[PDB]
Amino acid sequence: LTLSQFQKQLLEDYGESHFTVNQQPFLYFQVLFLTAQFEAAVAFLFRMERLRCHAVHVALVLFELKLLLKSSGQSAQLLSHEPGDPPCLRRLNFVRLLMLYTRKFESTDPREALQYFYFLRDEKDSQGENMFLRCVSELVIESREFDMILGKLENDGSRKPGVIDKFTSDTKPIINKVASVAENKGLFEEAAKLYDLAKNADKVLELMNKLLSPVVPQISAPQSNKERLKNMALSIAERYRAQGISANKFVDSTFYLLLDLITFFDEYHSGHIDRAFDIIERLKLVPLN
Amino acid sequence: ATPLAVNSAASLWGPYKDIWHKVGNALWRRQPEAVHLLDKILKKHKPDFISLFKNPPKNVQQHEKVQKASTEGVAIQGQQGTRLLPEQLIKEAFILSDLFDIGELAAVELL
Amino acid sequence: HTLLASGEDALDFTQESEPSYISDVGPPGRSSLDNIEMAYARQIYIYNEKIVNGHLQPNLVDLCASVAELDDKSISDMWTMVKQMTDVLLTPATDALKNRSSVEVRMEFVRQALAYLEQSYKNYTLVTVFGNLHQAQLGGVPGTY
Repeated sequence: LTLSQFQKQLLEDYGESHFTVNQQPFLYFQVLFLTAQFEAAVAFLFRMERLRCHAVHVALVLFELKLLLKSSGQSAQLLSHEPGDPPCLRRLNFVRLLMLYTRKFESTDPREALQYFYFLRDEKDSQGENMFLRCVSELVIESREFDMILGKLENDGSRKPGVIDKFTSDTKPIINKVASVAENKGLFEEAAKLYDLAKNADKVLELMNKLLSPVVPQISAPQSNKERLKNMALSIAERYRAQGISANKFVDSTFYLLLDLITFFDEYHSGHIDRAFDIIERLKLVPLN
Repeated sequence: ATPLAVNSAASLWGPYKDIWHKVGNALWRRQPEAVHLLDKILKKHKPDFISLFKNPPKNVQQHEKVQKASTEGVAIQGQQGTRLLPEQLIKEAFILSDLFDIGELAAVELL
Repeated sequence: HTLLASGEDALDFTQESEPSYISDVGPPGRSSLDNIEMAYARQIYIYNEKIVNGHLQPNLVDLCASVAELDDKSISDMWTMVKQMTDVLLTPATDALKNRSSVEVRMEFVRQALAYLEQSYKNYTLVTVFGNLHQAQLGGVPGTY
């Protein structure tokens, strides 16, 4: 008898139908764990509803003690066997354990979902992308807690930290990853806030120009999309002019010309008319002679 | 706007009829204004249905305060400031606590 | 009370003024964690903070086992077994598959698994004897014999 024969005999040739798993689950966990089949023991225990929390915390222990055999790809099943391992061992998809546990609380308790993803600080995929940076960029994109997780710009254009500033000495790559996923979801007001939070200054104006464009001629009613985007664009323009910020000058000059077209349209909608003339003869979008 | 959420797990009747009548208006009366209420109430009380009839547990940090309710007095959801409780209601709360195995604050909210 | 509610202009004492007794705390809405997963999440907070503040890396086994010193004895003995099966003098290699494939470390897993199963039967023989002392005839001599 080798340990390898005994490991297989319990896992494959007797299995969950011999150890009456729906009545004595801890005994089958014990059979696998005392035969050091820790990855198979976790991929068993994590199937059962009341026991997923323990199966995660035993996997976190086995991960930091570097006992846990890791499956080499995001897409793999929760348990695998790899083309190089001895045939009686198994590997755990550790990322897929966490992304099937955090997904109970990703939309309500996201402060602590971030803690479970911090075990992915070292981890990377076959493209070389970091799995903490990835999983946090999926978390914030469905939890929507942008101010708390990623931090905030206050009115001066200082940056207030979020919960993520415990876990990196630079948040800018993560904030641009979330801003890009928000832009690819069409969340353009949130992507613009995140690009200013990272001071990717051109990308803020590249979104504010698109947001203002179909809105400039609308009537400035209270709480309207015009009045929201107008005061958001003015809030950005005041920060930029106070901090000395200027961008790709075709995007930069479009931004201010859309703001002065809003003052032209509002001084026209007020009936103040001769002011809107005194604006458009300065703007020179039209000929008069 | 904080705190006060502290204690909205201790009431063993108020929230349960609050769910039930609003479930009945949303389903059997088919009322539309109840649907954006039902979603929010079900996203609130999902722990409650994940543990049907499970009591809030006893705690020294409630036990001290209920026994001290004749001197220090207890804060109650909705009510401004601390109510001084009679020795009768205090002794009746420990009776409901050790009759049902409910938390000492939940026994006072039930009384 | 009537002597203090007549007091602010001439008795120089306690007003009926706004007393902010309620602090920032975890909101008692539904957080979708449960009592056990919240106790585990709190112990993971108590793990990550030590790494973030540059402290000595703590034993995560004891931080997780102290969430089984609570409700369920079968989860307490499961954590005792996980502890005995993680008490291993691992060579500090950069490769978990090499450490899990070592002859030495696979002897150590079986040496600990046998020690667990032997102390399990030692607990069972102790409880069997102390539950039946009149049959057992144990006497004043301590030892496994």
